[PDB]
Amino acid sequence: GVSVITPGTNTSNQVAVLYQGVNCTEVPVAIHADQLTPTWRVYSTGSNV
Amino acid sequence: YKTPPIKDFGGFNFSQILPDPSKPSKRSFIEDLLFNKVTLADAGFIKQ
Ligand SMILES: *[C@@H]1O[C@H](CO)[C@@H](O[C@@H]2O[C@H](CO)[C@@H](O[C@@H]3O[C@H](CO)[C@@H](O)[C@H](O)[C@@H]3O)[C@H](O)[C@H]2NC(C)=O)[C@H](O)[C@H]1NC(C)=O
Ligand SMILES: *[C@@H]1O[C@H](CO)[C@@H](O[C@@H]2O[C@H](CO)[C@@H](O)[C@H](O)[C@H]2NC(C)=O)[C@H](O)[C@H]1NC(C)=O
Ligand SMILES: *[C@@H]1O[C@H](CO)[C@@H](O)[C@H](O)[C@H]1NC(C)=O
Repeated sequence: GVSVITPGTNTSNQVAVLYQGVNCTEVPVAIHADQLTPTWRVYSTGSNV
Repeated sequence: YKTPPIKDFGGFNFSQILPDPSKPSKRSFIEDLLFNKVTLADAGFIKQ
């Protein structure tokens, strides 16, 4: 699964994304080079994964 | 809360039910026996 974490529309617009039971290699493999279900990719760069 | 190191309890001891620092999980003797006894399924580990 995939989930989003937000502080509230009014509060801010900075969000986090969680890949459930999935660790941080295949998520890099989910880079926009291969198009998976979540079209948006700007955060796959990471820098805080 | 944290239990005091000295077990001065009028002779009423509790070690078996008290947590064990030796075990990787600070569990009671009895509760360790319970977990061992249960043939648990769906362990819910990361797997791969
Ligand atoms: C709870 O009751 C026990 C005994 O009434 C208190 O001390 C415990 O005494 C027994 C018998 O000495 C110990 O069991 C085994 O004794 C043999 C004797 O050779 C020893 O070689 C073994 O290594 C083992 O110790 C026992 O270790 C000892 N401690 C416990 C937790 O049972 C005890 O102080 C009372 N209080 C608590 C918190 O248990
Ligand atoms: C109260 O708790 C303390 C600590 O467990 C113990 O006090 C002992 O009392 C006797 C006198 O009756 C002294 O000779 C001991 O030196 C004390 N032990 C310690 C470690 O200080 C005892 O378990 C309990 N009873 C009393 C009176 O203190
Ligand atoms: C965001 O905060 C302001 C004031 O704190 C409030 O007026 C507004 O209703 C909030 N936006 C919501 C609940 O969508």
